Order: sequence, then C-alpha cells, then structure tokens
Amino acid sequence: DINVSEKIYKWTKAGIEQGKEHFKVGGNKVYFPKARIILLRPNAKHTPYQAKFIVPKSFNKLDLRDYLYHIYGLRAMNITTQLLHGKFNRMNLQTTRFREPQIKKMTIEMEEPFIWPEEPRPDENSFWDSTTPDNMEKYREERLNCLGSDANKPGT
Amino acid sequence: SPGLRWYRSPIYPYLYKGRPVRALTVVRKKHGGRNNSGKITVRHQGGGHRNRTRLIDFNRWEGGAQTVQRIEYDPGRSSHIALLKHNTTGELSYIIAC
Amino acid sequence: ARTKFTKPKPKQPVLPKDKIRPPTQLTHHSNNLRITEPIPPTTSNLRCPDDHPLWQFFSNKKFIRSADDLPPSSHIRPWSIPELRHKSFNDLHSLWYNCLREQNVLARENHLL
Amino acid sequence: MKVNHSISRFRPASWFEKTKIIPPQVYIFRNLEYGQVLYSQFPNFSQTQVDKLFVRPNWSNRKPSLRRDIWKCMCVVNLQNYKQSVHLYQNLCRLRYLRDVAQRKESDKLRKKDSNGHVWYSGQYRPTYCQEAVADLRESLLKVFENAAKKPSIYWEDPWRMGDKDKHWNYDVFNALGLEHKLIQRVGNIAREESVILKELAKLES
Amino acid sequence: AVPKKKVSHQKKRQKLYGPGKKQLKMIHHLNKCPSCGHYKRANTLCMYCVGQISHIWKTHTAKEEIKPRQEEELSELDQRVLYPGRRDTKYTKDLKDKDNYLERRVRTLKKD
Amino acid sequence: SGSYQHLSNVGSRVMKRLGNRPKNFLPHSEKFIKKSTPEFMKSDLKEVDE
Amino acid sequence: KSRGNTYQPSTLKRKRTFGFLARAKSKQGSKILKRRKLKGRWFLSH
Amino acid sequence: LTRPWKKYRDGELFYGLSKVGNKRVPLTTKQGNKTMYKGTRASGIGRHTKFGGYVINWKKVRTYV
RNA sequence: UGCUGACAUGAGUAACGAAAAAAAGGUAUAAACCUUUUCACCUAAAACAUAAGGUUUAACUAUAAAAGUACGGCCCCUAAUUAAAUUAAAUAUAAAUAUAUUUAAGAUGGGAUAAUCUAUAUUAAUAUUUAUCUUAAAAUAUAUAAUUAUAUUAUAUAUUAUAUAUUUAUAUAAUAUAAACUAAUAAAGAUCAGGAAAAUUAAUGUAUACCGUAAUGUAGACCGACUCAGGUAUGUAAGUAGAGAAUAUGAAGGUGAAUUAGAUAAUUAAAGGGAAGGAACUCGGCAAAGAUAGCUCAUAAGUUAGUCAAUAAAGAGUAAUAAGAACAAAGUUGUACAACUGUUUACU
RNA sequence: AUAUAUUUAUUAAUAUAUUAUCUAUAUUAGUUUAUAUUUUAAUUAUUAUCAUAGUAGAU
Ligand SMILES: [Mg+2]
Ligand SMILES: [Mg+2]
Ligand SMILES: [Mg+2]
Ligand SMILES: [Mg+2]
Ligand SMILES: [Mg+2]
Ligand SMILES: [Mg+2]
Ligand SMILES: [Mg+2]
Ligand SMILES: [Mg+2]
Ligand SMILES: [Mg+2]
Ligand SMILES: [Mg+2]
Ligand SMILES: [Mg+2]
Ligand SMILES: [Mg+2]
Ligand SMILES: [Mg+2]
Ligand SMILES: [Mg+2]
Ligand SMILES: [Mg+2]
Ligand SMILES: [Mg+2]
Ligand SMILES: [Mg+2]
Ligand SMILES: [Mg+2]
Ligand SMILES: [Mg+2]
Ligand SMILES: [Mg+2]
Ligand SMILES: [Mg+2]
Ligand SMILES: [Mg+2]
Ligand SMILES: [Mg+2]
Ligand SMILES: [Mg+2]
Ligand SMILES: [Mg+2]
Ligand SMILES: [Mg+2]
Ligand SMILES: [Mg+2]
Ligand SMILES: [Mg+2]
Ligand SMILES: [Mg+2]
Ligand SMILES: [Mg+2]
Ligand SMILES: [Mg+2]
Ligand SMILES: [Mg+2]
Ligand SMILES: [Mg+2]
Ligand SMILES: [Mg+2]
Ligand SMILES: [Mg+2]
Ligand SMILES: [Mg+2]
Ligand SMILES: [Mg+2]
Ligand SMILES: [Zn+2]
Repeated sequence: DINVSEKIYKWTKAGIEQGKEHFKVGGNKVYFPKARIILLRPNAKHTPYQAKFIVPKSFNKLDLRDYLYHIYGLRAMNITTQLLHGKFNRMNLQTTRFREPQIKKMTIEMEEPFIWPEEPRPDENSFWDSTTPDNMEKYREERLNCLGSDANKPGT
Repeated sequence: SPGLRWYRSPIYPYLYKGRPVRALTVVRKKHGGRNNSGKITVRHQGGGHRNRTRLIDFNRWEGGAQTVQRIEYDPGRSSHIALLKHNTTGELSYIIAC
Repeated sequence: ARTKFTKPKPKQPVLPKDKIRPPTQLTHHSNNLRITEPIPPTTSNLRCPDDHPLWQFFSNKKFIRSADDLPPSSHIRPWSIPELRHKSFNDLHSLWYNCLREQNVLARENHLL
Repeated sequence: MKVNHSISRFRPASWFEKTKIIPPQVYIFRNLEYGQVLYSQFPNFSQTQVDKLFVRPNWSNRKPSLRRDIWKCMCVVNLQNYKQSVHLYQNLCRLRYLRDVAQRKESDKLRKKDSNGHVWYSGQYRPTYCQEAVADLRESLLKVFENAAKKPSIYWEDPWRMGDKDKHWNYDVFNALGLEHKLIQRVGNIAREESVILKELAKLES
Repeated sequence: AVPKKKVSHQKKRQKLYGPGKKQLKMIHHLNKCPSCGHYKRANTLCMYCVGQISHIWKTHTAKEEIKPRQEEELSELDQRVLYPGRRDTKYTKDLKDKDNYLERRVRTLKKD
Repeated sequence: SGSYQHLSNVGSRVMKRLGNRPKNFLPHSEKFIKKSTPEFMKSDLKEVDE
Repeated sequence: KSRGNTYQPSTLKRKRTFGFLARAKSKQGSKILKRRKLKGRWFLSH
Repeated sequence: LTRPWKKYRDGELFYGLSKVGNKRVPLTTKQGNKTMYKGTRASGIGRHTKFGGYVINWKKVRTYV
C-alpha cells in the first residue's frame, strides 16, 4: 500500500494525536531505573528546538527517548548520539597514565523550543563565581612551583 | 630478447583454447615445499602461477561408450587430458589423453 | 617536449552557426543582485512555553540554586528503612522517581559546578 | 544503463513542466557540521551540486562532506511558476559565487569577526553562513519579483531562523504577492523522515 | 682538539676578565633629550618622545573599526543564544596573559 | 576544571593508591598541602582518618 | 638503509600477539600471566 | 615559535607533557582499526540481518515504566 | 677505566636541523603571537580528500550528529592460517605434547534493494594477463553506379515530431564539439592456464540498535632517544606546453619555520665565468667539461639472423645562421672474466 | 555599477573618485577546451616575478 518510511511517519503522527507514545514501546519493563541524565547548555551549532544531555555510556537512543517520555513527559522526535573520546590524564608524571572517561552525549529534537535561564552575576550566586577557586588554584601553582628567590617575589 | 633465444615449446593446434569445466576442478593449494611443521622439507619449490587441480578419472569404473569432446592443457601434469562425455548417461569427466 | 621545431597545433573544430542547437536555458540570474548584510535569527519569533517539560530539570527556573535556595542539612533527613517498609508499592515507585528527578536536577547543576 | 537522474543536471522550467516530479519550489539545506547552506532544485542532491556551490574552499569555508546525516533542510521555498523557481535558484547560485569569489572582501567585511580577526566560529561551525543564505534568499526572491493565482510561501524548518518580521521580510513587493511564512509540521522525526515530509508538502500545494 | 688538563681557576679568569676587549665598557655617550629632560644616547632619538609622537599619530591616523550593523543591534538574550561562551585551552589562556611574557619599555632617569 | 572525572570512576587503582597513602609517609603528603594552602585556610590540628 | 624504526605499530597485530586473551588462551601465555601476577605487575598484557 | 612566551629551547614538547607512558591500558571505542568494534553495552536489542542490516526485537527493548 | 650523588673543566666555545622576507596596526608591551597589504616558496605539492598510528595534539568541556542508496565497521560468507576445543578404544606419545578429522574462529577479499527513491525480518510450500586492430559498414570531398583520399563506427541525454495504452506510459524518427578519462558491453590473443564460501513464490511484517566521524596524516600531532633533511599506504591532483604524471610557469589553496641582526678577512662547502694552452694532472681523465633536434628519414662491419649490433657512429629534412628557458639525449675501439635479464655482504 | 559635484526636466547629459572585465545554459556519464547563447564582462603602451643571474651579447 505504502512505503516503510511513510508508514513510520504515519505511526508517529498517530501516537502524537493519541497522547500515547510516538514510538513502539518495548517489553523489557524497568520499574526502578537508576540512570541519571545531565541536561547541557546549548552550543552555537544547535537551535532553540534542540536539547543535549550527558547520558549513561550504556544508554540506548531508544532508551533515552523512552526515559524522556515516561519520566519527564517530553517527546524527543529525533535523537543523535555523540560518544566522546577519553584523553589521557595523570596526576603527576610520577603516576601511571590513564584515559579520562568516554562520555555519551545525546542531542534531541523537540516540537517546542527552549532557551536556558540566564547565568547569575558574581555578586548574586555563591557557587557560580569562578574567581575564588581559580585564585586558589593560582596560589597553589605559585607556591608549589616557587623554587628559590621567587619565594620573595610578591603574590599574584 | 636473449631469454627468447632458447624458448622451445611443442605446438598442438588441436588442443583446446578455453577454460576447463569448472565442476571437475578443485583449487591447487600451494605449500612452498613446507610440511605441517611449517619448515621447508622439500627444497626448491615456491611461488609459481595460480592453478586448479583437475579431477581426472584414473579408476575408470562406470563403463559404456564415452565420446572425447575435447583435449586440454593441464598445468599440473605433463600429459594432456581428454574431456569424455558418456553417450548414454551424459555425465562429464576428465581422463588422461592417449 | 616543446622545441624550436614544434609547429603549433590546429584550432579545435567548431560546429557551424546553423547546426548548433539553441541552449535549453536562455534567461539566467539577475545582474542587479547585491550582497546585503546577513540577517541573524532572533528569539522574538520563538514562543518558548512557560510549561516546557525541560524546565523540570531546573528548580524554580534557576540556572543554579544558591546556598539559601538549597535545603539545609539540619532540616533534611533521608528516609528510614522502617518508614519505607510501611509504604505501598505504587507510593514507593513514585518516591523513587521523585528521587531520580531530584538527582537529575542536582546532576546537571553539579556538573556545571 | 541510465546514468543521469533528475538531479544529475541543471533542470530548466520546460523540463519541470514535462516531468512534474515536484511543484515549482527550491530547497535549502543547513550543514549541521559547519553551518554552511546548500541550495537545490530538488529535495535530494549530489556531489555535483556541492562542487557547483563550493568552488573556492579555504580553512574558513571548507568544502563540506556529502554525508547525508549532517545535511538538514533549512527552508523549502515555493513559487508561482517553475520558471520563477529556476530563476530564484540561479540568483542564489550567483549570490554564492559573488560571496566566495568576485565580491569576497565586501562579504568578509559584512561578517562578524572574533578576537584575532577571524569570522566567528564555535568548533568548525560558523553561524554567519546560514544568516547570509537567509539574507541572500530574501535578496534573490526580491529580485525575482522585481523582474516579474498561487500565493507564494516559504516553509521554514524553524520560526526562530527569521532575522525579524519587522526589520526584514516586510517589503512592499512581498506584501503585494502574499508571501506566507509558514513552517514545516514537526509531528514526527524531522531529520529521519525528512524526504517523506518534503513529499507531503509538495503534494499539499498542487 | 681536546683539553689536556682541568683548566685552573686563575687561568680561566685571566682569560675571561683580564682583557679589556672582553670587558663591558661604561656608556659615557649619554646626554640630555631636548624634548623631555632625560637621559638618552648621543646621536640618537629619545625613545619616550618618539614613542609619544607615534602614539599621537595612531590616535589621529586611526582606521575606524568595522562593527557590522546586525551584530551591533542584537538583543542580549539573542546574542547569548547565537554566540555562547566556551572554555579556552591552556595554550590560549597562556597567550592571553601577555603581561607574563611581553616587555613594556622603561623610562630613563631625569638628567641633572 | 574542565574535568569529566566526576561522572565516572576511571583509573581506580591509581586513585586508591593515592587515597590510601601509607601513614608513615603522611608528613610527606601533608607538607606540600600545608604549603599550598593560604594562612586563613590552613589549620594547626591533625586531619584524622574517618 | 637506515635502521632504528624496527617498531611499526598496528593495534590489531599487537592485540593478537601480546594481548591478554592470547596469553590466557595458550598454556605458556597463562604461565607468563601467573608469573607477572606473582611479581606484582599492574599491567599483565597489551 | 610554537608558543611565543617560550623563545628558547626548554625540553618542552610540541603537545602535552610526556611522549612516553604505559601502552598497556584497555582499548576504547575510538582506538584500533576500522574493523575494531568495542561497543558500550548499549544494544543487545534486536538481531543482525544476513545482509548487514539490523532488526529490533521489541520484547527485548527497555521501557522505563 | 670502582658504585651513587653533587659540582666543576672544555665554555659562555660549537651549535640552534635544508628555508625569503618587509611594513603598518593589535600594543607610546613583539625579529618569534594575531590581522591587513606587499614580496617569495610548494604546486601529479609544502594543496585537497583519506588509510595506519599516536601523550586529543583539533576551530575544545556550551566537544567530533547516520535506517540505507560513488558510507565504513558490526552482521552473513569464507582465504591464508589459528584453536588446554572436537572423535573401554580417532592415531601417536617419558610428561609437555604432536598428528588426522570435525566444529569454531579468522579480512587484506565476496555480499540483495534503491531519487522512480529502497525495505534486509518471520512463517508456509516445492572474473591471469594484455588488446579493441584489420576487414566490413555507412558518411564527406575530388574525378568518370564504380575508383581515389579523409575522418566516423558498440553503450552513456536533453529537445522536437510521430504512432499505440490512457498530461502519465511504451516504441519510432529526426537535431546536436574536439581531446583525455570512467563504468558497463561485446567480441579474443598468449601460456605461466587464472580464489573460497553463503534457492524461489505467497502471506504476514518493518516505529529502523550499537561503534567509527575532530584535527593531524611526504608529518611539529605516527616509526626513528630530539618539534630529527631518514622511514610511512591510497585517491583528486586549475589552465597554458607537450609524446608524457618529463620540464617551465602557477589559478586556487597552503606556507615563509624555537634563533635573530650586522659584517661578508683567512679558510671550508655548494655554485657561475675564465686569456694562452688542452691530460703536461693523477695510481687512474677521479672530478669537471663535452649534447648543432627530442619528430620524420637514413643507418655498417660482424652476427647465434634477433633493425642483435641500433637509441649504430657519421649524415639528411623541418628550424636556425652572431647568440638568446628548462627537462630527455654524453663517443669509438682492443683485451681479460662472466652467455644473457637477474641475486649478494641492511651499515666499508 | 556605486559615490560625490555641476547642468537638465527623481530623470537624462557632463565632470571627478572608487570597484569590476566575472558569470550562467547547450554540444548523450565525468574533466578540460572550443564555439553558440547569456552578460557591461575591452584591447593597445609600460612594468614586474619565476625558469642556474632563465639563456645569450656587451660591460
Ligand atoms: Mg553515531
Ligand atoms: Mg630439485
Ligand atoms: Mg536519512
Ligand atoms: Mg628502539
Ligand atoms: Mg618505550
Ligand atoms: Mg584511528
Ligand atoms: Mg551500518
Ligand atoms: Mg676511588
Ligand atoms: Mg675555544
Ligand atoms: Mg670561535
Ligand atoms: Mg657560530
Ligand atoms: Mg608592532
Ligand atoms: Mg613533476
Ligand atoms: Mg564465522
Ligand atoms: Mg574488509
Ligand atoms: Mg580522520
Ligand atoms: Mg573531517
Ligand atoms: Mg589533510
Ligand atoms: Mg621529519
Ligand atoms: Mg613518537
Ligand atoms: Mg637516532
Ligand atoms: Mg598541470
Ligand atoms: Mg597564488
Ligand atoms: Mg597542511
Ligand atoms: Mg628553523
Ligand atoms: Mg681556459
Ligand atoms: Mg680559449
Ligand atoms: Mg707526474
Ligand atoms: Mg703522466
Ligand atoms: Mg667522470
Ligand atoms: Mg649487414
Ligand atoms: Mg641526462
Ligand atoms: Mg653476469
Ligand atoms: Mg656492504
Ligand atoms: Mg557530458
Ligand atoms: Mg565589461
Ligand atoms: Mg616557482
Ligand atoms: Zn624625550
């Protein structure tokens, strides 16, 4: 009667009309999921109609969509998956090197737009204020990497 | 070329100038003269041309009259081979050419 | 190679005026075209809904909960196992999903931090 | 065998009239990787179209990959006649050429620069190219209507992509025409069932 | 080709510091700049005064910065949406702190 | 930071080794920590184990 | 003919020859692994 | 200069701190050949087709009830 | 010529690794970073796409986006080969183990459908290597149906006009450059005789999983202890010229560098020119110099008959006569040894 | 073609300044070239770079 992609589109439309899932629900029923997702800020390359998440490394695209539907009530129409590389890191050169974690980030497309709330001022929020920790780090760098007559050299 | 100077090969115009029947040919697996150890047992054997071994009937069991359809070149033997066709049965087979 | 002796090649064989076909396309682009400055997409055209389900990952629509916005440690306690033991299955399931939601909100924030 | 498809050449109005695969319209495609835009007479495209547009590539404006996933439909613009759509398409190609080769310095001056004097980027995504394409589309359409029933329309991927309905898109000629700025229905996977959606749109205005 | 012995303290020092050729000389040929009453080299321009004049020229003969209209008239929210922030690399950060590795010119003493 | 370490448990053995430093090289470990910390942060009293 | 570049990496080959599972599968490799464990080795194989 | 603050030849690398390191460390998805497929425990979902495709088996797909 | 550590000496000496830089401004902080202009270098690359590799080096943490069609893996299939696996008694064996057979693994290879866009599931039933000539056909001109000379000759698409199903389909006719190149077709020459393995109709399905994707890749991002003139796989590689991927130039793109500025003694290296002479040099013409077409002609003695000798030497035509880019092209002979093309001491 | 001035009855004519000599479609898949169509898409003076200082003759 009709092609496969068209049938799929029709099914999706029907599910939307229903207010049921816009996708075939699986049979492997997870009652108590332990997976968390980190809603990320949007990059320049994305639109207001997209949202990107850090998800579990063993999280499926379909699984994510299901999670978004049932936990939150949001319906992701299209989903992409970006498994990042794990660059080598080490505490110091005396320690063994190992990779940082491969981290899975899934973009979604959604039928209504969204823009984040504006990040707070330094005076307003206590935590979101990068001056202090950065200063502390700088001071640590100065003190450990200070050698001889740079002990007398005044602090930055 | 000076390599051509002493190249003699006997001409057989009646000989077949086509491929052998593919059902009667098996691959001729190369060894380089190496046994199951992987060590050269037989010296001086190596990378020739690719070949197919031909399944030629030495036993000659079936019986009944068979017509020689063609006589071929065979790379794995000095003799020519003759493609027989059984007159009654229609079964095809190779045989050392007389 | 090119040399003193190389005579120039003949010109390519052109097809006569009468024999050449007229091209399928006659009228091309406008000559008046002008490079205008770009038109950057604006939020004014959007109507981001006040109850967009992605707000559920925030708490009171705050980019980050301050120390005052957070629940203090003395006021808050985790559930006791005995307390949980006399709760219904559906209730427990709901509690679990609320917990998970809270973690997600915190996880987003924690990551940012 | 048959080598050429509909996409394999430039198709004039007469060819379209003979065939009638799609209505009189032009398709526009964002590049999710780099932010570059790709115009086409058809809902599909090939390497030939890419070659035609991306003629002078550099580090800033690299010749894009033909991988199908990173290409996504920015805008589907419908017009009153096949000939008109062809003319619009030609105008867009001309504008692109001007920006890349002929009047490149002027275009560069017009763009947004970052510190260290480069055209603003995030990764290899440059958001100026899309903006230029919208501005170029607006220009080409305007020229077409100056040169010059169905009310023409521009089906957008996204309503946000307009600069502003007051500042731009409110010329007298457009208003006279009845240029309806519609958007494509997102009741399904927009990226995956894109071709189906485009077909449905094509069917709608015929 | 090769030293036959450990060269002594005496012999390395008389080699290095004994000859006047190898020593540093006093810069006797300083004199007053007429524009600002400070030390400068003889038969040389004052680096302060010429620098000041160069600065003046820059301030006057200044090619105007190109601010595109469309970016100048963006809303703040809209601008944030379009052009979000980013983490700079370690190298980039190092490059940014120019005062760490870039030497500004010192002023000379006032002549008497 | 720009870390991503906090979303995982990578290089676990190395972390254990660092975390569970031998107690006889505890002065060595804390000497550099003391140096790093400013005067208003640092405390004189010994940071006892859990 | 300049020497020195005798190592010519190719992950697949390395894993075939010196990978953990190759060691495990052979008796000799299993013995090696055991020996490394006894020594105290952090990294038993590629 | 690779970096303008370092005019002279310190023993600093073109990138990173040390070239050398422990080579014997488990592979990731990014490493290896074109044929090297690690996977991330994400998709024991359906079944691989004879032709190279894939067919989801929905009774073996995770819902979050 | 003890071991470890620390610090001297040579010495502020050599060296800073094939290199084209200049100004203005960012910035009254720049030989070295960024921008603009000028200049140069690479250009069948120092470009653009990729493979492998690797401390992610990237245009970066707000990070490399795939149901599939000039998208790869995964998957199906197997090659080379591998396997504490497989078969009262498979066979052999001081143990280890080894052999044969099964099964399983194993890419460097094979794998349906597709812009008209395409649908992969389940159930049921019975292809070494090379070549495209000659003839023949019709076409275009000269001469008087047939001769002479010249190209053309299997496929690839839009247009227009017809005839049949009914503006969508099928077939026919006519219109339309040259030179390379591709794929697919056909016919076929040579001996060295050219992989393996995995069905079709009908009904019922199909909500399309995972992993790769940055940049670098004749290299500062791999292998060489170094940001090492070494080693490193594949495809495009603007035109003008040409037999050509030779050679010159260089449209575009990329680049001009962890050393600079001056001075340029002796001396060294790598180049350019040289009166009169022309091997007198030297173990030795080593080194350097030496090309009067590269196309078309023509080309000897000897000889194993192979234009082997030959790309013969000389020589001719075209071009040039005072000369006036690069690159290809560098004599003739006698003797000793070895038939010849090959192979050899990676580094004398 | 644009910008700035002058005349004329925004237009045309003149003067000065700046920029431009591209582009697109046909000839049966691709590339180049050629011609045709399309477009305002120019041919003389004088320079420079590169090819061993490009080569050569003088100096
Ligand atoms: Mg992916
Ligand atoms: Mg023998
Ligand atoms: Mg798709
Ligand atoms: Mg080594
Ligand atoms: Mg090592
Ligand atoms: Mg790799
Ligand atoms: Mg796939
Ligand atoms: Mg002693
Ligand atoms: Mg000395
Ligand atoms: Mg000296
Ligand atoms: Mg020196
Ligand atoms: Mg400056
Ligand atoms: Mg060459
Ligand atoms: Mg198998
Ligand atoms: Mg393969
Ligand atoms: Mg890559
Ligand atoms: Mg890329
Ligand atoms: Mg590249
Ligand atoms: Mg190198
Ligand atoms: Mg290395
Ligand atoms: Mg070395
Ligand atoms: Mg060329
Ligand atoms: Mg150039
Ligand atoms: Mg490069
Ligand atoms: Mg250098
Ligand atoms: Mg002389
Ligand atoms: Mg002379
Ligand atoms: Mg002598
Ligand atoms: Mg002599
Ligand atoms: Mg010589
Ligand atoms: Mg003779
Ligand atoms: Mg030569
Ligand atoms: Mg010999
Ligand atoms: Mg040797
Ligand atoms: Mg063609
Ligand atoms: Mg013109
Ligand atoms: Mg050059
Ligand atoms: Zn002064």
